[PDB]
Amino acid sequence: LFVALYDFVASGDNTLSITKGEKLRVLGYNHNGEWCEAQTKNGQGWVPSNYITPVN
Amino acid sequence: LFVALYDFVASGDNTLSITKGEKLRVLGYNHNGEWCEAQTKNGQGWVPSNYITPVN
Repeated sequence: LFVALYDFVASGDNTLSITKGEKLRVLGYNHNGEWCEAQTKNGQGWVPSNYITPVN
Repeated sequence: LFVALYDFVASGDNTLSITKGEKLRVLGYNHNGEWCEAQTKNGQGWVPSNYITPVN
């Protein structure tokens, strides 16, 4: 699993909204490593790389 | 709860060892905010502030 460290409000680039301490599962990156495609109990989308942690 | 983002090997200052993705409970800080006094399934001690996350 992965957990959210900060809140992210979805803007453009079909992003996803995420709240702190949230459980998400990472499916892959974007190349330069700046965005992750994730799934939560709410859906699937791009979230910033430094907002989540591979720990947990 | 709190979760560990990186591994910390206990040195001096009666620190505690912690592994990534670990669950710990914070009891208080040290003042300048650089160290946290925590408890895990292994014990209790000082760990660096930026090594853990209040999320989870």
